[PDB]
Amino acid sequence: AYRPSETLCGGELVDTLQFVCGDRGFYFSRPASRVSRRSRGIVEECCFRSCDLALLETYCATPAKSE
Amino acid sequence: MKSNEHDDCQVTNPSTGHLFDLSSLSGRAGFTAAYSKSGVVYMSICGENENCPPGVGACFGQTRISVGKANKRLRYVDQVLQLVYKDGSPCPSKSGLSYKSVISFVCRPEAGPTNRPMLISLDKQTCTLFFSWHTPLACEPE
Repeated sequence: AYRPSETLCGGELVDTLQFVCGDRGFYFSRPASRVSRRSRGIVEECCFRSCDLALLETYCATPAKSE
Repeated sequence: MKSNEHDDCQVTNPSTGHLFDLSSLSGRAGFTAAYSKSGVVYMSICGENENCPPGVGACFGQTRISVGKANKRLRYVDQVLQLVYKDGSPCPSKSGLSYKSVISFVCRPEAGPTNRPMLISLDKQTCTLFFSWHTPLACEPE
């Protein structure tokens, strides 16, 4: 089986987020916030480059919000 | 007959001659189990599920990622009916890795709320999903 994208921009990206961050919350695209947490991530990275689960998992929503 | 094991989802127990047929649980529609809040997993026993790309035995229904091709390699390992699926889709966690669903059937003669694919855990690094299923169909009466 061969697919044109090893990294399905959109599909694999948002599904992996929703998969393990369904409960935690998933948002790698942040326009703004009064917390100044407006930093988008992984979108262009994991679209064109190969990524590891660590990146997306430790990103998820906010890195220290389960604490 | 040669081997109590068969690549037909049916295994005979060498201790009491109990023939476990898991084809009785087979199906094309399969069974739907809830995983992530906004996601369900499609799973068909010994067959392929039609809700996901042809050949798929296990698949999450959000984007339709395959976590196991519809194989039928059932193994009987110490009262445990193992139905292992492999050759899924490349696991995004590690580029080039593949998903795998391990179906583990356990004897539950009293039946109950355990007669449903119970996700034990997902081995995070190896993209291996473990599934429990407690049913009296998978039991040999001692």
